[PDB]
Amino acid sequence: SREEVESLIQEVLEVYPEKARKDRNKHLAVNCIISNKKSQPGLMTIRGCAYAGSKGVVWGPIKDMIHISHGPVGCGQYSRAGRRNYYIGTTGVNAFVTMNFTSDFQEKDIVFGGDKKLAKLIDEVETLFPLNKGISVQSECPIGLIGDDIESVSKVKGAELSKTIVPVRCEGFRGVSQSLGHHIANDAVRDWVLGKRDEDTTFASTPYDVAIIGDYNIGGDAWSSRILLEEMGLRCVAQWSGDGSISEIELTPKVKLNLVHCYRSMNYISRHMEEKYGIPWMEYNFFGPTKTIESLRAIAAKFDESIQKKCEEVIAKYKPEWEAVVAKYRPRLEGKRVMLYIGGLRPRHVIGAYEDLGMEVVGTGYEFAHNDDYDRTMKEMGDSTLLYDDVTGYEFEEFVKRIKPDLIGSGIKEKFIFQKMGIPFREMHSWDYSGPYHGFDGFAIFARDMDMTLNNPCWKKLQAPWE
Amino acid sequence: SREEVESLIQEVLEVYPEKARKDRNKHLAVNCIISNKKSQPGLMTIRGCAYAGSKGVVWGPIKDMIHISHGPVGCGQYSRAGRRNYYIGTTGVNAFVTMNFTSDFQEKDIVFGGDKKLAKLIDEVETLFPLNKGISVQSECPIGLIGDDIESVSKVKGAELSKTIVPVRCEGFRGVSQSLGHHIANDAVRDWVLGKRDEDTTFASTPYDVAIIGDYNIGGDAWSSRILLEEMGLRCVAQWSGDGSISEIELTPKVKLNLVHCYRSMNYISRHMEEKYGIPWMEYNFFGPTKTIESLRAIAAKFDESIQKKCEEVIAKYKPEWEAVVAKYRPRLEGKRVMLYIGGLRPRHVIGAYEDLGMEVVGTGYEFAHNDDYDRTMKEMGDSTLLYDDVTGYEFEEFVKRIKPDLIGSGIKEKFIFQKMGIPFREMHSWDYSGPYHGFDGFAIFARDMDMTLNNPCWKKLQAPWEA
Amino acid sequence: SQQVDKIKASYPLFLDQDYKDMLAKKRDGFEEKYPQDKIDEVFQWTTTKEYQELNFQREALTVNPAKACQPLGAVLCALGFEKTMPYVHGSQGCVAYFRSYFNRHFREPVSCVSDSMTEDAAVFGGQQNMKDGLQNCKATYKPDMIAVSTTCMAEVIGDDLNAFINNSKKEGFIPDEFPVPFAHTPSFVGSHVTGWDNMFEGIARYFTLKSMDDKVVGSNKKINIVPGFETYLGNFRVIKRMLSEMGVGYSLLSDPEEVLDTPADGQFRMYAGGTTQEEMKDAPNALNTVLLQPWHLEKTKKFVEGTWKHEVPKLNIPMGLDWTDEFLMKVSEISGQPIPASLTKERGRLVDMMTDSHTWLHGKRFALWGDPDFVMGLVKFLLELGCEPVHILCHNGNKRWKKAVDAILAASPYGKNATVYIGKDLWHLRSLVFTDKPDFMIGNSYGKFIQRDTLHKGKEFEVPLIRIGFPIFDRHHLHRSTTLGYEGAMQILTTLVNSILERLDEETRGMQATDYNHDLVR
Amino acid sequence: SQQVDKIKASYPLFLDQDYKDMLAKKRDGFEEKYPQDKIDEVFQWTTTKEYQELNFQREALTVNPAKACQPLGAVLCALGFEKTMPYVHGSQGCVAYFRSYFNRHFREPVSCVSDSMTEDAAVFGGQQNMKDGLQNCKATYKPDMIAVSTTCMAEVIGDDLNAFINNSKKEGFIPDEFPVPFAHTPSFVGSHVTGWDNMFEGIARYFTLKSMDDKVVGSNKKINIVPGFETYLGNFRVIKRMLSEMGVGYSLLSDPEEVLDTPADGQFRMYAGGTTQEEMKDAPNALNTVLLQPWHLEKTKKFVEGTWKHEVPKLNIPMGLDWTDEFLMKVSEISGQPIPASLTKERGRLVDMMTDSHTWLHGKRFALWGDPDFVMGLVKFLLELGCEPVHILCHNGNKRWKKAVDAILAASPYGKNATVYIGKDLWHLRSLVFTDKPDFMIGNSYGKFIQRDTLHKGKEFEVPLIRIGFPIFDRHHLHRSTTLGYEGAMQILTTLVNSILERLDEETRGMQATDYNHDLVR
Ligand code: CFM
Ligand code: CFM
Ligand code: CLF
Ligand code: CLF
Ligand SMILES: [Ca+2]
Ligand SMILES: [Ca+2]
Repeated sequence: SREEVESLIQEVLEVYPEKARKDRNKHLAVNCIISNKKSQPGLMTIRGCAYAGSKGVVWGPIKDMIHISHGPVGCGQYSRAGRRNYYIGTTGVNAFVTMNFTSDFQEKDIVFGGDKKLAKLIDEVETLFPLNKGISVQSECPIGLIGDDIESVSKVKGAELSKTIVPVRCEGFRGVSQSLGHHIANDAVRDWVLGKRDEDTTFASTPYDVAIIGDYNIGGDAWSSRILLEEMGLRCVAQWSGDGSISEIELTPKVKLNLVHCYRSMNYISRHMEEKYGIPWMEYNFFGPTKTIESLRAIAAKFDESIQKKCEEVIAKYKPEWEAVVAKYRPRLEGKRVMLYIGGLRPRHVIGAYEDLGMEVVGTGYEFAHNDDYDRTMKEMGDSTLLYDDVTGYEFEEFVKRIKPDLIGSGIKEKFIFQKMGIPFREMHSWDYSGPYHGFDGFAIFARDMDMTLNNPCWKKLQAPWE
Repeated sequence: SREEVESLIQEVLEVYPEKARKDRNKHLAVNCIISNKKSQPGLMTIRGCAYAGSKGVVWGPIKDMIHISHGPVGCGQYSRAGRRNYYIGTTGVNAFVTMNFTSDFQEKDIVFGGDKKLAKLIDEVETLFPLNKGISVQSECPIGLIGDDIESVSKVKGAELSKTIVPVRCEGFRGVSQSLGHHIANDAVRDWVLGKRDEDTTFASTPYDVAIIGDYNIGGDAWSSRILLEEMGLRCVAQWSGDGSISEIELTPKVKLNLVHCYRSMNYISRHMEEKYGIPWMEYNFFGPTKTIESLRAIAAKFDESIQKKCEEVIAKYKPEWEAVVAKYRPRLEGKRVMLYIGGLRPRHVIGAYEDLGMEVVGTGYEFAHNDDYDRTMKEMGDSTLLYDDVTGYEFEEFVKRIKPDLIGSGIKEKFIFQKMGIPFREMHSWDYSGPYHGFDGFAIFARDMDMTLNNPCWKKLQAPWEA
Repeated sequence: SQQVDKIKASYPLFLDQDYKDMLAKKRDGFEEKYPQDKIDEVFQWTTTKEYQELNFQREALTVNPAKACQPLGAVLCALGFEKTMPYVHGSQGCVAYFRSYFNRHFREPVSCVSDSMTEDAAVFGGQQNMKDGLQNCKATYKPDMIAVSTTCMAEVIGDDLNAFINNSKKEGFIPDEFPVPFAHTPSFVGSHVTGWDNMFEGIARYFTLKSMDDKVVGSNKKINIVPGFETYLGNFRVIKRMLSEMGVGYSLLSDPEEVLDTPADGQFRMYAGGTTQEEMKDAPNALNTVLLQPWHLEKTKKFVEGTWKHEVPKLNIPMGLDWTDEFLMKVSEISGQPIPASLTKERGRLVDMMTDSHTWLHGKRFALWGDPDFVMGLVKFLLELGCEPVHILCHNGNKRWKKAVDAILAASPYGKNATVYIGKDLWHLRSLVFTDKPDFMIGNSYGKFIQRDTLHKGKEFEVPLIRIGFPIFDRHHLHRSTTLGYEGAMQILTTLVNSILERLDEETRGMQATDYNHDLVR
Repeated sequence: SQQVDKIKASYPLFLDQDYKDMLAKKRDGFEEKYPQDKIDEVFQWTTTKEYQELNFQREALTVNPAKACQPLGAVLCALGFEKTMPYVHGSQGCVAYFRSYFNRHFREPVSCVSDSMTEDAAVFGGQQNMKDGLQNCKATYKPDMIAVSTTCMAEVIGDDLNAFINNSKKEGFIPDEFPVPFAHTPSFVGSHVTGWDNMFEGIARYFTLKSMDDKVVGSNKKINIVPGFETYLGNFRVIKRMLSEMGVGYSLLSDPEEVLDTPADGQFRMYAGGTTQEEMKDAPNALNTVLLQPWHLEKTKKFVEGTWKHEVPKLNIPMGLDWTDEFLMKVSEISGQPIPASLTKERGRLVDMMTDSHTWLHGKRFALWGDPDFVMGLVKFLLELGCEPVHILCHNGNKRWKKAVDAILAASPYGKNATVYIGKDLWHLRSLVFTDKPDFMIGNSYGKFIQRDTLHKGKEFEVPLIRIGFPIFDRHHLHRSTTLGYEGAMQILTTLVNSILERLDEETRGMQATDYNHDLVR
């Protein structure tokens, strides 16, 4: 530990040209690190772009609006149904999440501009998908470079059709990762959607109205969270973005408390609703029994004796269930070591659920986290564990070779590398087409999934009996 | 040309040892032939056995009875759901046709006999299949050879359980082909089932009661026949074997006329119902519009003026439909030549349907026909066409090489031989999983099928482009 | 009625109102059918564990067997030899059935003759049938060899095949040196696999028993391969393929892959390829003989060891990862050939497929059936995949085989809820998939009727059939597949994960009901 | 709640009553959802001809495309060369997506870098990014060649790739002789296939253009094979396999089959196999160059004809019976090698499968889509099977291609009810499978959503998807399949006939309703 890890870091860095070496050195730390800087060229970052942050994660999930990937065909096609932000709807009729609406830029649009094309496709969207409740235009790289003004088109056509049309300047060259796309996306909700019902007073509020902020319902994750808060007597008026509707977001100014799960993507709009509407916000964690209990009790303390009593009833009901899960799976995973690399929340947030099954996270890191995320990580990780920010493919392979974790949890571009190396791998973005992993019902699925993969018979067979 | 076919026959026969040669010469003719004799050893007959004739074709189809293949495991298993004798029922609870019930003889049964085992499995059939309405035991080869008495087991268990148990001694060594199995099966129906309601006067007969005798409902064939007869105003009280129930068999004594489609398999019981119950029977043919029309008018003439009016209404109703079928398909098949080889009816009975699409049957023959079937064939075939009784594999391949037919219609053991030789082939037993081919709705399918196969794009691709 | 531009075949023609009415009327007037409410009552009773206990108490009745009879096996063994005519001494009905059974599975010509013994031959024996039969077959079909097996008629009346063939030779019906191997194959003993074994051992004796004096084990430097009753062309193909990759000299004894896959090029080839008589005569000179399907090659093993003195390796069927590894390593030990880089990669690629697909396969429950060797290999591969072989049925298995599979099951956490059934049939299996419902069945086409019955109880009780086995009659060309080696394991893995994923897609295809989980990416 | 012994994933957990009620309350309290009756009304309107007319009048909006963008293809082309790194000069989000898109289809590592051009490079150009990019990639991942393409950012700001690579070498960031081929791949022109072509022609110019005086056409006696954008490993493998059976010397230029199928043996291999730089430099000396996918290899044809002076044979993609024959015969002509007995057999075995399966394939109607060359090959083979390719859609197709396929359709009675659509997409095709319902769709996984929509109108209107194309993400390992040659033709025919038979069994599984037609033998 400590000394060995710093030896590992300097050894791995010795392959870089010095500019790369001096930068990367600042982004690898033993639990001290800088974050949210640009990626060094040619080093195979795992990062995505601002469009992924805006279209892929904040806006894409809003189910009754249509989201136009404006620009060429690639980005909307590669992002089509790649993220499992679940929803209830009749797709193509009143819900549209898994579809790919695009302006498919050809060269005439790069030359003349795509603004007249946007206006004519907004009309085509209205005739062909009448039940849509709003449109957003997600800008891909060419839109800003080319000098288009999607704002003008959105205001003019919005007015003409009495429709919410949100311009989103999330062109992939902005920022340094998916992170600025969250910020651009939060500011687009603020400026074009969130204030629509400010002078409207017909929503009958109750003292227990809440909204889940920053849960994109991967595999139903927000549904497994919502049921617990409402069993505790709260009313969730909104779900921000996973299975979200536009009226839920417009109704969010009316709630009593904003419950932030993903701090990185949604802290901007939460800060705004506290300033303008006086609504308080609090961060929580529904990964694994320990954290869910901690969170249910902290949320309940913000209300009164009845919500606090129902909180204990909920904890008591689920207690036999999560205890049966740890009794079955913890003896099977006790003392196993995990290395993680994910985006901007889950690197620190799933650690408590890993510990509930007796596992130890020996290394974690984020693609696009900022320093306040790493401050929060500090606490959750043990001393002498490895931290890496915007890890390169090379560094991640080298760190794995030296540390030899029993399980690696990261994304699809990392999966097949480590499986060929014989390390059990679980996808901690898409949940490997399994889940939910939130709440108590998700803990049960998390636990059997870590077990099925870490203890799978296929791992014992990687070397031929002759070599 | 007569002489050409005749020299073709001597030529092909040169290969045989004299015993075989002299016998086979008697079975090949230009139309004068003999039939229903022993198959010559080692010459690769297409024929089956007496169990195939009894279990496989007459009894197997009866849907609410359970049929036991009594003997070793082969026969019941190879015949399990091979023939497409369609039925409406809930299989395994009140209907049992596609299931294989067997006594799976092991050596202890060959040595000690299988009669106690039969008795114990009739009890097991009764516990596990309570809604069955009768049981038949279809003997396989060893039952007779080891001296078992399946009649005593059936009579004693039948009486004990108040249920019809029919012993059938259709052991495959009996006879020379599936044919004797038809006869054995017809006599077991006569002796153990048909007379059950002879003292029963409660069935309300009408002047128009009829029964379809010898239609096994291959691909629905009997359903496509029945609908026309009932549109003509007749009441079909029974369907013998295809989708047939045991009470319909028992009610056949009450009909006014028996309509025989398959003469070979069912002429025996038809003769019996005439001698014992005075019921007349007639042969008919529902293959192609010409024969269905001819048949509908012949059947109707045995009744009165209202049924004859209804016959002409039915004929006028379907006239645009079959005319549409020939307008589309006859130009596509005109003048094409067909060689056939099937069992004991369809060799002569489908010829008119081929002629309604302007095709020419240049060769036909039967696996197990008798000389009265050949007498009937004489009239249906052309002048100088080839007739073959119990054709050997060798003879059939040799005849096709010289005659070069455009289409061959025969069974599954012949199908893949001729397809490799580049001749279009249609299965004329299982209808190549298509059908019905009976009646006017069947002609539409028959026509579509001959066309899709004779004019299929694959036949022009047998020679590799660099092989010329 | 038919509309000429859209002709309806039986389905959907008989759903037309006039036919529905006509059939309702047939039922009601003449069928005296049980009322539907009674039919449903009895159907539900046949799905219960109470029904199951009485079903498993059967001792005399067999219902829907999962085996066929001895001469079927013997014909397939005989078809594997160069220009050989399978000839079954006994009654002709049997041959028509054996030919149709294989015609339907391979969709190919299946040439086999009978010598047509009739009633009179029961009273007097079938000698004359043997004499003229052999003579006629030789002259008409020009076989280089005629291989004789028997039907139960001939077995019960006790015909001495040896004496009959010898008398045919003495009286000049067939030439004295023309090869006529024989094997008695009573259908009332064992099953089709026993007939293949009996025929193979009979052909082996014919060519080697009297010639052993000049044979030295190892002098031809080849390994003999005996395939057993095998109905996938890809299995013969892959064994030959891997041995050639390794540079291993081999001799496949009984090889039907060319006669069961001739080109449709304008002519019918009655015979094609096959093991030559010269290879069977030279087979004692091999280094050793490997039996690919040992549990139905008992008689053969005793002859290869007792007369050819080969110490037949104790190898399981080369199915799955571990048993293909063992097979290749034993072949390397015997031939002294290294396992080549190509095969080590093929192995790693299978292991890579298992790592990709493991989350969907883990814990999936299967009911399965088939012959002894195929079944244990499938059980073994399912355990390696982390699946549970809950109902293992082998109608023609024996007590020692069951002991072997129970040992295999005991060795894995995934064998804990599995039970091996021998002597049981598909109506026994029907009850087991109702009372202890698996996720899928892996079997032959008779399994379709069990899927039909489970769907009738309800869609949530339906168990889908995954067709792997013999006979497969309702799908085309699956007989070209492979179940052996890494190749066969790769194909089975792909069919299993994809059958699971198609069933999940079906279950999540409902709009606004279950399609939240209808994922583009799985 | 969960039962710990039977853990439920999202399907079926959210079907539990408490979840069902929670979702109903969410909807009713806060979603302001349209009434179900109005939803049904609009769904039925989207299935009609009126809706279709409106849908086909779209000029600006594309919905559910059936193509990707240029640098995706360039990356696949680059991956086919020995130890090379695909490098896309532009912004990084693109590379993340390209990598995931292929990881999901091959279930394999896809290595590719970006040089991360940001905001300020839009004002000042991406030169420094190219310099440090190349240098860092070279030292960190140690490729023997870096193959550069571009994202639309870098295209719109007009970065001169050529000057930038030359200046990277000039400043000493990468060795002067280090191979750095490039291609401008604008995501706003053409599609992914154009990117493949542009990248290949760039690599070909790099190793060849300034070396031509040394070359004699024919001197190495080989034939060059350019695969095009290919995503089935079996297609690369069958071309090499048949050319080796013929004894033909060849060079497959861009060969990714090793990097896209490495063994899981304890180590990750970033590079494996691929076309060597030496094969690329020697490629002018070949007898001729055959383009397997000519309709998206136009720029490459112009370069191999113009500079290498090869008389590129006018051949269609080797799909189906006729075009595999013509391919083999042309290869025989060019190389003087006779077509061997093995391929003549294999051809006849395909023709034999067509004769056994024709009654089930005849007149079957399909809607299909994919890349230009794949689509026309499938159209051709469908006509050869007697099937009707009723709706042929190629989003990235062009006018001349459409003409070729319409002429192919006109030369067949089975092309009479067929229309070719270019520039149209899957929402356009959704309408066509409702208004002129086919029996099946042949396409990629996005087609699963069209099948979902047809089932929602009713089971009688469901059009089943047969997955053949790119990307297939919801089934495992189908990328190992073959669609080219007799081998691929045999796989397509088996998948088509069996999809038809599985749908017939599904439709006839109803006990006492449709199961009169549930045949054991088909
Ligand atoms: S990589 Fe979450 S900040 Fe964002 S897509 Fe995954 S660790 Fe994202 S928790 Fe969320 S749902 Fe995510 S898993 Fe914050 S939304 S840009 Mo990739
Ligand atoms: S071979 Fe019919 S006398 Fe009998 S099974 Fe076919 S030509 Fe039979 S018409 Fe019939 S339903 Fe038949 S087709 Fe008489 S029943 S023993 Mo094989
Ligand atoms: S960084 Fe991000 S994903 Fe890249 S473009 Fe920019 S917003 Fe989009 Fe879409 S089309 Fe293709 S993938 Fe690009 S090159 Fe032009
Ligand atoms: S001619 Fe006919 S079919 Fe043959 S036996 Fe005899 S009644 Fe039967 Fe069943 S089991 Fe097998 S196939 Fe025979 S050899 Fe013993
Ligand atoms: Ca065939
Ligand atoms: Ca893989």
